[PDB]
Amino acid sequence: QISVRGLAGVENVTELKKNFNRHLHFTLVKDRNVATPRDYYFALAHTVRDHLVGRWIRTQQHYYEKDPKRIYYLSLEFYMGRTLQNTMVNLALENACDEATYQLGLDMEELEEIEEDAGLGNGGLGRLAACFLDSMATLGLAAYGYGIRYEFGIFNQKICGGWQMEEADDWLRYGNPWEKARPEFTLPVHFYGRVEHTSQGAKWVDTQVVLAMPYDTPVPGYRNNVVNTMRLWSAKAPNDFNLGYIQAVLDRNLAENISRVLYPNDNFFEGKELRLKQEYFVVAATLQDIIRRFKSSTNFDAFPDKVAIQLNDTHPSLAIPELMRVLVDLERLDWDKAWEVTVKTCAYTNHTVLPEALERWPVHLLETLLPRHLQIIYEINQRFLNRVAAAFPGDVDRLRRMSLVEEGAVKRINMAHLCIAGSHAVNGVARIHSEILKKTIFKDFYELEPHKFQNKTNGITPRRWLVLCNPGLAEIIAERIGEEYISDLDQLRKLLSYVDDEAFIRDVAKVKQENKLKFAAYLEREYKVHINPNSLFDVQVKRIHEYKRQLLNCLHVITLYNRIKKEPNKFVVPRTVMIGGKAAPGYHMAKMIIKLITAIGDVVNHDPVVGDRLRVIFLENYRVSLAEKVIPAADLSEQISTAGTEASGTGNMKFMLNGALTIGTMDGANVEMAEEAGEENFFIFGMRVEDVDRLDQRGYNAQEYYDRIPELRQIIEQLSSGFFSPKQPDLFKDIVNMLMHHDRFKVFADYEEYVKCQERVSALYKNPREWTRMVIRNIATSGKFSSDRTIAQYAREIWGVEPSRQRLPA
Amino acid sequence: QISVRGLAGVENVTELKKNFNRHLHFTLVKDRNVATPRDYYFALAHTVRDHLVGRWIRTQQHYYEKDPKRIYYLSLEFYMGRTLQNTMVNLALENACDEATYQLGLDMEELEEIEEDAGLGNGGLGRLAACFLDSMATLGLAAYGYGIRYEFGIFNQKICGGWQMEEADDWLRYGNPWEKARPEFTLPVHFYGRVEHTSQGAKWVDTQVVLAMPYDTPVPGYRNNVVNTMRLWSAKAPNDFNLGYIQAVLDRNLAENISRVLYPNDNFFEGKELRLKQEYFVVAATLQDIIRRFKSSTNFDAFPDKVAIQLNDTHPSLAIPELMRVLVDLERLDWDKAWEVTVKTCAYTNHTVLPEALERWPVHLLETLLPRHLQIIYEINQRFLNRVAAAFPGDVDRLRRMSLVEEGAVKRINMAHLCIAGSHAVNGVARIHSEILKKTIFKDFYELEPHKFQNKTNGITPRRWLVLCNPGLAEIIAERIGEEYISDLDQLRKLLSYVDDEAFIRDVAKVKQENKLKFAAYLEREYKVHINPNSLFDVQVKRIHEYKRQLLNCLHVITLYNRIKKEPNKFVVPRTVMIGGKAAPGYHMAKMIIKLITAIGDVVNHDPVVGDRLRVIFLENYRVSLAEKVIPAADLSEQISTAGTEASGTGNMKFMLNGALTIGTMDGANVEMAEEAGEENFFIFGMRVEDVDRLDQRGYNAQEYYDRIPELRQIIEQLSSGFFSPKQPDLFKDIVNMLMHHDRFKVFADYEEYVKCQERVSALYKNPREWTRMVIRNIATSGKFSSDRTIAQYAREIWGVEPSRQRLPA
Ligand SMILES: Cc1ccc(-c2nnc([C@@H]3O[C@H](CO)[C@@H](O)[C@H](O)[C@H]3O)[nH]2)cc1
Ligand SMILES: Cc1ccc(-c2nnc([C@@H]3O[C@H](CO)[C@@H](O)[C@H](O)[C@H]3O)[nH]2)cc1
Ligand SMILES: *Cc1c(COP(=O)(O)O)cnc(C)c1O
Ligand SMILES: *Cc1c(COP(=O)(O)O)cnc(C)c1O
Repeated sequence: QISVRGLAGVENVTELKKNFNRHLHFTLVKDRNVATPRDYYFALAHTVRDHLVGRWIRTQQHYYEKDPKRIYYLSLEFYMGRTLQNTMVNLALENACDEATYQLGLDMEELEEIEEDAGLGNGGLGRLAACFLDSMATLGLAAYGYGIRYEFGIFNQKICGGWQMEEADDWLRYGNPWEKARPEFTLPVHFYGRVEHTSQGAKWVDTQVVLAMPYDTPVPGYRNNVVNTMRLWSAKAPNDFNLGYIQAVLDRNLAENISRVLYPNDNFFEGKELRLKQEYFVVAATLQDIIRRFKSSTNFDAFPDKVAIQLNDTHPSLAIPELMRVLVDLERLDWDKAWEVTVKTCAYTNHTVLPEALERWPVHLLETLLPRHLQIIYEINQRFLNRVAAAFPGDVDRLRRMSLVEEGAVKRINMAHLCIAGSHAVNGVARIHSEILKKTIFKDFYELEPHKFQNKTNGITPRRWLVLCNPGLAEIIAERIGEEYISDLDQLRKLLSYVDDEAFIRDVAKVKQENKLKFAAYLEREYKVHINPNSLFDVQVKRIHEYKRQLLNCLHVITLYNRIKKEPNKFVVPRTVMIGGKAAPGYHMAKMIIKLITAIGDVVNHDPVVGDRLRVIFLENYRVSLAEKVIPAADLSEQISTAGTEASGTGNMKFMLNGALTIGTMDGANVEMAEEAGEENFFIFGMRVEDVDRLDQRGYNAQEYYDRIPELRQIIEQLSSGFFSPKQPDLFKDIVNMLMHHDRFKVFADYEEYVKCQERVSALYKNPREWTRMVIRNIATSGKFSSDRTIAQYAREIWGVEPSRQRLPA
Repeated sequence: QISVRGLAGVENVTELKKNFNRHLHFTLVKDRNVATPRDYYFALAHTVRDHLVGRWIRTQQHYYEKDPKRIYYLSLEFYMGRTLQNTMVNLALENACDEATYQLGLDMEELEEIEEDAGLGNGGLGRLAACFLDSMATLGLAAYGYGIRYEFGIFNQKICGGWQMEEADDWLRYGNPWEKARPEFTLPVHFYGRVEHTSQGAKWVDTQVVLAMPYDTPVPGYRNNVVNTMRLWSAKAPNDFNLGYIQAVLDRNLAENISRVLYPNDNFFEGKELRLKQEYFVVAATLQDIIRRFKSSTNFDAFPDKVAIQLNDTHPSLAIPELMRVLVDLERLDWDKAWEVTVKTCAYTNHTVLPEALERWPVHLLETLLPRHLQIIYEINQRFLNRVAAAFPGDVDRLRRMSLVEEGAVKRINMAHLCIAGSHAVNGVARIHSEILKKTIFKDFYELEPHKFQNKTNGITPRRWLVLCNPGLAEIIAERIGEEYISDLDQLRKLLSYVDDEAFIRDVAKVKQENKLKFAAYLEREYKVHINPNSLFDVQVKRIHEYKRQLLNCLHVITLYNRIKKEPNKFVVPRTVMIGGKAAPGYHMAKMIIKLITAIGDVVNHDPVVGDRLRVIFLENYRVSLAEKVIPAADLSEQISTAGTEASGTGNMKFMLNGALTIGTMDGANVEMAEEAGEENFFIFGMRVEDVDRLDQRGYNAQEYYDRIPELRQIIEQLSSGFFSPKQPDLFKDIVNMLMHHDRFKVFADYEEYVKCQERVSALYKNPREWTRMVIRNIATSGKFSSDRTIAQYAREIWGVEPSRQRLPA
């Protein structure tokens, strides 16, 4: 069909067809007369999986022989989404499979919709790890992703009566064909116990043992025959566990609960024991695997030459004292030498400055669960603070501020401080964020060790986020500039020479229009909702949080509604406003925001005077597979966090690559996106970080904005009075109270500038040709935001390895 | 190599080799350089499994087209053991696989030892169900075995300091290649709730739902291309289960615990709620499956013509009121018509008369868990007792005795009475047992409905229990009489014409000798124990219970030891006494018996005066795979239960087929074995059932035997005084106290006759030729004890279907 999807050679199509029939018979144990679409999906998945196997074995053999430096990316979250299409894309099998399935009387697109997302993450941090794995494989790095195989990933969201309800995501119910259990490489992990001091060192004894069983998932690079591994650990009880008899066997669940469920908080710290166990479990199993592989190449001097460990935020921070434990207590290295090895091996990436997100563990939890680790952390702290004292003599407040141990009501360990002390590099995830780290939260550490601090601006993989989800756009681009841009996204700059080309302008607009029709159709089929495909598709999809300011969007929507009601017969550019995202189950304000959005829709969508000039839709169960559908369909990307709060953002980048214009604040990577595209090609509004600081210094008073802006006052009066909740007039009181008296994110402060900027958006949308030309300028300058660029920078500047675009032999 | 193992054709061997290599690469994702024996086992298992698939699909298609009467065998236990060799035997692939693996440089016998037993049973009842499945497939019956897929089967037994310790049997750790999950056929099962009475019938509402997910295992018949199904249900929570958030997901274990673990009691009733849930779970899921299949052929008149349900003891007895519930409450049949259908569909097999084994459920448990079922049971009881009253007017004690409801401190439902009332046939499992049922425990029911009561003497499958475990014996038999006896065991009678053939006599003795050498070698390798292969191998393997009288064996062993110590320089026939079996974890006396056996061994095995004339070995972790090793090696089979207590026995039959002579009481099937072989060819001793009754009538006084038998007094004094436990002199006080004052099984009463009979055994063993001739007379008359004979009788006399030995097309 289309060029970028690869060849459909007769030999290949014939072989795919016979292997499909083989799997259906021998693997699935079905005949064609009772097979369902799900059986057909599994037969295709097994057929494609067979093509990974040789490449996977050969890749891992190659690393064993060549013994390159290995990169270990430790994360509690890997938000992978679906695997079938991605695998076909990376192996150049998409057109062949399309042809094979077509000849068997099947629609491959229909079979793709059957696959469950692997939802082992909350949002941006989890999805970054997934893009990173794809880029590391594409760049030929000997890289391993290590995490937890949660039985239940991020919950499925249902909306009932306008409220979020949660259902367990039983993603493994039908089996996962992509993973391979490796019970033979099961490893013990220790908990509780006590420390004994002998003649020759400390000993951690009387521990409870939990087994870590690995499951391996292949990670194919783009057309280079490299297949790397993601290893996810599952918790198992030992067979003598608790060993009346029946109860002892039933109580195995206590141990196995460690890997049962993903904590569903985004940018929030919940200090529960089960979470700490998850964090140690992944670290302790992973480090034994790392050391085993290193010894199977005694002299730990060379450890940092053969191993890099990248900590995805502080969640795997226990890697630092665990590595020290192993080197000191088990390998009998002296402390100073062990510490040198540890620092040179470990690197830390920070993803947030929100105080409520930072991990600060109560000492009493660590004392009980991980008594030897607490001792090591204390020793690290004392040696570190001795260095601070020598560098800044007499500065006793600096000593208190920089300590790993926080004093107070309850004593806590600051895990970010631990990571900085024990890592040779510390990075933020966008230039403004990395600057914020050095100026504010980590200022003291930057002054002590300036060389540690780096920036690595985030990116997204153009395989999943262009070729897979938007083949139409990929195709019209390839027609002009060839296919090389898929693994070298900077080549999109060549498209600037087509900004005045009438044919290209038409094709870009046509692709968007087709994406919008397809999405409007998806809406009707799967959710019985009617939308106008000629309206401007105004989209804010991301987790629900106060800092992301879905509420500011809500205020604009009500403003548009009120302006229509005021002048019904005046023309306005029609909009479909789509907002989606999950709220953490315990986050009350986030749950109220969802209810407000559906409540606004109930009024707006049924007002006859509005007609189809304004629709407000809440997109249910936002997840990676839904992102792949809605992002190609969007016209306007809402990236409206308070300046200084969104560390980078990555949805922003996905929208830019897929032909939406952006309305946003100068926050996170939005700053760098506007710099790349030109500020004239971006809808920038609102306070900058410096303006937020100024307001905080004199004191934010929301009442002032209410008093001076009549359109804003009207909205608050509607909310308070029950306009959007007739049967429960006080339903939104908590929201109004927050906005008026304790809004940490200054929603009212950016309201006027936001509304004005939205008017400029609508004015440009009325001129299709100039809108499309601005889109082309965005797509053309999106190259910097490839995760291939990001990973090349980590490789060269942190890990000390050179990427390679060279193919392994098939 | 040997004839009965089938052909090793060049084409077949070539194809097996390439499929082995394919699975190793594509299925296991290994290369030969890092593969272990376990990987090789799995590659072979997948290769053999592929050969089942076509036959399985075609068999099930055939039943759909022909629509024969279907047989549903419901059991809480299926003790399957290993599957690889059995599958090769039944498909005629053993020699070909042996050759294929040999050419790849592998020893197939070594790979077979890697497979885990599927231990989903306790002992004889569970293993009967497994033999029955094999026979039903071999006889071409459209039969389905339905049970529970326990995550943990019967515990692994370790002996530590002479005591039993239990370890969980994590049999699924490495995967089960033989099962196929069928998540698409998941069905709901209801618990708790309450009954609502409407205008049109009762309604069971406000229930908790647990899902039943089926896993299907193929059951191949012997060389007939029939592959039937065993469907085992696994418990899953619904996705809105309990749906703060984290705890709700963790609490899914409450529902999933239903299928977690097999209750490890043999011939004992433990009235716990979890057990009742297991019993209802299997019944409720199974019956929906049965009805679905029946409707996919409205008129339930024909239900009993298309369906037979066989209840394996009372464990699945809730099938009776569940079928009534479905027909009355959901299909809206009138009561009388529903009852007619139910009675004609259901049949009940009793396996025990021990009072402590009979299921009598507290009414309060049923009231809470299964309130509609309790109502139906009450209604059944009232209608039944109205019939009893009409047949036996004025006999009010009969009404109390026959009631399904037992009055007392706690009200209970007698499940055996429920099964008799609701079944058209009731059978025992050996002639003497079936007579006991009619004379004692079920006398009142026999008087009301004599036509219901039948006998079906148990049997064992000669595939597993001769061809698989004793290929040497199978081969020398086949040389004389051909191969047809493997599916028509009565042909072994032809061997009587060889009882004076010197060549056959020599070959039978040689095969036994080779089996003994191989077992003696296994002992040394896996357990570091030294045994003399020229000694008489005296074996008692079976679950540990008072009624099986391992204690009587112990008394004989100590008698032999004491006689040697008394006259050290007198010749005695050397013996190796082997006792093995598991004790239920809560059964204190059974645990003490194990300790006594190991304690006797500690003394006897280390006395220099004894030398190698007497060894006592406790065989650890007795299970199906160990039975397959020890039974072919035995010379003497100990079948010494108190007359009237062992309903049938099936180990007895296994020993007879494999060339051991039997020392036993006239109990269970021992009676019929002696009748078949001739009493002169059996070592019969002890009280008959009538003698036990006589003793009970005048009162069993153990002191009398102690006073009159000096050899017995000496043993009791040794036990009491600490001879067998020097550091803990009173260790065996509970055992001595039981023997002297409350022995329900009359160990002392049979002691003298037992010792005398053992002397006759030893005298015959001194004459190898006559010993072997008696063995040939046993093997030759073992045909009746094929489970093919048993199943043909169930088919004709209970289920109303004709067996077929005709092959389906390959
Ligand atoms: C439990 C927990 C889960 C997630 C997080 C978390 N902290 N920052 C993020 C997000 O990380 C993305 C990738 O760099 C960023 O693009 C985004 O700006 C962050 O808010 N997530 C923090 C705690
Ligand atoms: C929980 C439970 C488990 C097993 C039993 C049970 N009742 N009889 C048996 C045994 O069933 C075999 C097969 O017919 C018989 O050969 C044997 O004689 C019985 O003791 N097991 C009873 C309860
Ligand atoms: C990219 C992505 C995110 C991150 O979106 P932001 O707007 O950067 O918060 C979250 N969830 C999903 C499913 C994504 O694909
Ligand atoms: C046959 C068998 C039994 C039954 O033995 P009995 O002597 O009849 O009690 C028990 N366990 C196993 C493993 C068996 O193979």
